Amino acid sequence: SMQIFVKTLTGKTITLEVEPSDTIENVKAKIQDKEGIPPDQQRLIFAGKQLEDGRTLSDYNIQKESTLHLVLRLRGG
Amino acid sequence: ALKRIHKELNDLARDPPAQCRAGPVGDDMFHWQATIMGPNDSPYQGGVFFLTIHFPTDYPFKPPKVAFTTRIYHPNINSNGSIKLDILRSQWSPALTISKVLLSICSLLCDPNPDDPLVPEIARIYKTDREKYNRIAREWTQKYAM
Amino acid sequence: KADIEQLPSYRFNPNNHQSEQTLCVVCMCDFESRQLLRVLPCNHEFHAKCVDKWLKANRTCPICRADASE
Ligand SMILES: [Cl-]
Ligand SMILES: [Cl-]
Ligand SMILES: [Cl-]
Ligand SMILES: [Zn+2]
Ligand SMILES: [Zn+2]
Repeated sequence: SMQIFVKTLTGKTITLEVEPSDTIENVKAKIQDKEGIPPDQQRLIFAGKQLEDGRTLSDYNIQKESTLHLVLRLRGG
Repeated sequence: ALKRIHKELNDLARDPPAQCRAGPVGDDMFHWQATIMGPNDSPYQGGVFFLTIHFPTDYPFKPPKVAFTTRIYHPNINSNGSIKLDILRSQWSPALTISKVLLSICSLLCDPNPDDPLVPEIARIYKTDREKYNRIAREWTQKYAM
Repeated sequence: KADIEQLPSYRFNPNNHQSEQTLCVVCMCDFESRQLLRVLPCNHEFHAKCVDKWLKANRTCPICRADASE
């Protein structure tokens, strides 16, 4: 019902059709279908913060036309 | 390395990320300065943080060296601004542009790893008193980043 | 270098086939006609020259981190 954009690791931007109630895991699944990267290697960032599995897009206040950034799984240490 | 670095610079200009800027300090393409906006709804909100970036001669087959010059309170970043983060060391990938690196660093701010800390005392506070952690982090942001 | 050598490779043809990957993330440059591309087991592609150097020091795909020897 809404579209968001994802800046991918492959050097381009893709558009996804999503809903507020969609989980982050669901979005990562779609990204895997398009980019061929497994969800566990995906780190999605919106407004400077990581999006966690188990939450929805609406939990992050992600509205129509939002841009999410795809980077690689990371850990501080 | 040089052509790739210019490519990074072009990527940034065409398609800037909302919380980050970076570029050569001088005419030296191997030494850059960067800025990261403190994420909203965190102890770093309102903050502006400056960093330095040194690309190695074999970039991007080796990661850039990235450090904060703005003081920041965080378990994974020390008083020298050194950042202990795996994509800056053995988990590096050449697919990560400096833009993606700065974004990753921005995301580390609210997603610290207190279990493998750079600064044990800070990690201890984070795990034992979170309100105290948040309070100090906000104080440092107000003092240093604002 | 042997193992790397054995991984599939082909020369890019813009006309014949449109591939979802148009660019090498190692050098951040476009794939252009006749360039030798290397394809990892995860199906990500790169300039052979670029990813071969990476694979000399690393076993993983730059894009997904998949083991390239598998
Ligand atoms: Cl060069
Ligand atoms: Cl240090
Ligand atoms: Cl490490
Ligand atoms: Zn290349
Ligand atoms: Zn891959």
